Amino acid sequence: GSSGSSGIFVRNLPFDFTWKMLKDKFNECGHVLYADIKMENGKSKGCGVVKFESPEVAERACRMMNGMKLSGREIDVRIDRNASGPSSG
Repeated sequence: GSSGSSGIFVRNLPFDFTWKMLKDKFNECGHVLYADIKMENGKSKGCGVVKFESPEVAERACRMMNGMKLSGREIDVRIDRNASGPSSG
C-alpha cells in the first residue's frame, strides 16, 4: 500500500443504500477499502466514494457498477481523480 490508490464516485443512489451496501455491493468487483455516503445539510444525497487495492479494480467497477439500477434507480459510477490530498506539494 501507499503507492497511488484511486477512489471512484457514485451518484443517484437510493436512500436505503447504506454505507455497508456501497462496500459489500462493490465488494463483488474487488476488495473495498473505503466506503462512505457523502451527506449534505444532514440529509443524504445518494452520493459516495469507494477505494480499491489496485488501480485497475477502481476503474473496473466503474464499468461493471455504472449502469446498475438499484431498486429502479440508475447510477453513474466514474473514476474520481485527485479525490483526497489536502497538501499537494
